[PDB]
Amino acid sequence: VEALSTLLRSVTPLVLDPTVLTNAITTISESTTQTISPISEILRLLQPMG
Amino acid sequence: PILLPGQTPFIHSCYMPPGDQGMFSILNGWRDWLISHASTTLPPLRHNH
Amino acid sequence: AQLVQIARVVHLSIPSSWMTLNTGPYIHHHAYDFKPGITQPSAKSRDKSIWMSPILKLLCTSYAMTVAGPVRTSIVTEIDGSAAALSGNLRVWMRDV
Amino acid sequence: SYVCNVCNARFSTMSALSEHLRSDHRDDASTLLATPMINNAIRSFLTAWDGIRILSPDVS
Amino acid sequence: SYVCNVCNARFSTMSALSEHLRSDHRDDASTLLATPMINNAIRSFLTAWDGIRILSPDVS
Amino acid sequence: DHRDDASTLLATPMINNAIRSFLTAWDGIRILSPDVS
Ligand SMILES: [Zn+2]
Ligand SMILES: [Zn+2]
Repeated sequence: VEALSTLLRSVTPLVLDPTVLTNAITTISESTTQTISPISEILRLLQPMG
Repeated sequence: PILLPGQTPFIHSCYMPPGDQGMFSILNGWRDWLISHASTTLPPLRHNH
Repeated sequence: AQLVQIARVVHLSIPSSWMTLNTGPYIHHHAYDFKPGITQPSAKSRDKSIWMSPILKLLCTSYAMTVAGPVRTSIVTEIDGSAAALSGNLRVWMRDV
Repeated sequence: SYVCNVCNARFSTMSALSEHLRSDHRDDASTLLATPMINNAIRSFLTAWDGIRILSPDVS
Repeated sequence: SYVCNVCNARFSTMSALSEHLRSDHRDDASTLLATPMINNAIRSFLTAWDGIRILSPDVS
Repeated sequence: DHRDDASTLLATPMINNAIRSFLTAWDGIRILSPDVS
């Protein structure tokens, strides 16, 4: 499977940019007085091994 | 300062503020090198900082 | 109150060397004390920001002016203790003096 | 070679040591779940109820 | 003697070390190094400078 | 490892100051001892 995966990644016009998702998310306004911010949590969920 | 140990000379601008502000800014840039170097050179202190 | 007006309460002042530069707008809208996508949430000043943010901005711009080369945007990235702990200690010191 | 002071692992370059010090022996991620004004209360609660600790399946 | 605290190479002079830092680690982001970042900022500075005259050229 | 890293002020000083002052002010109203009575 690794062989085919590398071959696929070798020739592909598609590009994966993680920044686009974070930008779309972080820019959402929220009150700073709440004890839990969903934005931080969802970032913490998909950030690992980024 | 012209050159700190572990750094490169002439990286500090003359507009560096006097007093505590200048100290803080210098330490802030110098932070990581100091921490790592201290770990290699010296035994750890006795309770967390 | 202005940024410098309130920041002087802890002796954070503008160096005389800066008096010939237009530092106002930079301190106003270029020293991010809390950028959403970068800062750790632990550093979120919360309600005390009304008097916390000027202090952080002054510290940020001071560090930015320290290094040589072109002026860059300054961002608080993290406070080792919680911002609340920092504010509490500051209030203590303010009460002490 | 450069070394740690906690786990005392060794590193070939000072930069590698620095990031290790910034990642391994730092604070845990679970601390960021809530405000300190709550986390201290949480810590007090867990410490208070430690007497209810389940015994190991050897003494039993 | 001096060590490049990233690649751990050793150098006889600060000059040689500085040249190595500018040349080799031209795009690194390790906090232990400052000069590559400043040079990078300068490059950004120039790009902005292009944006100025590109919509405001110079006449004879 | 930790010794005092959790130590801050842990309550609103304004309320406590108001409370403390109030109790002290009305401290003179307190009861007599049976010996004195
Ligand atoms: Zn270690
Ligand atoms: Zn090197």
